[PDB]
Amino acid sequence: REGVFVSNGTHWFVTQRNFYEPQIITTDNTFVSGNCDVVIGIVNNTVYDPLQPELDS
Amino acid sequence: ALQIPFAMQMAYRFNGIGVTQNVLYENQKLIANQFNSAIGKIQDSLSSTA
Ligand SMILES: *[C@@H]1O[C@H](CO)[C@@H](O[C@@H]2O[C@H](CO)[C@@H](O)[C@H](O)[C@H]2NC(C)=O)[C@H](O)[C@H]1NC(C)=O
Ligand SMILES: *[C@@H]1O[C@H](CO)[C@@H](O[C@@H]2O[C@H](CO)[C@@H](O)[C@H](O)[C@H]2NC(C)=O)[C@H](O)[C@H]1NC(C)=O
Ligand SMILES: *[C@@H]1O[C@H](CO)[C@@H](O)[C@H](O)[C@H]1NC(C)=O
Repeated sequence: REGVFVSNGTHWFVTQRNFYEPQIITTDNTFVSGNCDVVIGIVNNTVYDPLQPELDS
Repeated sequence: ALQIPFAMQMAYRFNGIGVTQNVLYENQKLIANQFNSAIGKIQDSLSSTA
């Protein structure tokens, strides 16, 4: 949604463009579009979803 | 100077005009063909007349 994806070499994070501050990639940090065929150089990682830990009740 | 992949630079630049980043990435080959073609048209324009 803002900032950019990065990895330290094993874990993927989003972070803001001008100051490294890694955050877990989530359904709140991101927006969906299209599908995995279209984008050049897309990569595979889990996206965490903050509702599901609540619906684990 | 901080390196960044050129498509991701254009994604920031599109987001800088209120066009959402995925509008670049879903159209990257079209955008590259338009840009490469437009540069070619500058050479023709400059070649055609002083
Ligand atoms: C990439 O970043 C993650 C998070 O900082 C690192 O994973 C953690 O590493 C520490 C130390 O080895 C562990 O105590 C934590 O349990 C790890 N957390 C998770 C969520 O796995 C990871 O090691 C870093 N990788 C590189 C290549 O630097
Ligand atoms: C990301 O994950 C998908 C599966 O979720 C991978 O897609 C498979 O890739 C192999 C090799 O090209 C194919 O034989 C399978 O048929 C693909 N399956 C699907 C559902 O498309 C994909 O390769 C992974 N991408 C990366 C960069 O690791
Ligand atoms: C990125 O560059 C490597 C070589 O450095 C190449 O093998 C790979 O196919 C390229 N991938 C993309 C998505 O451009």
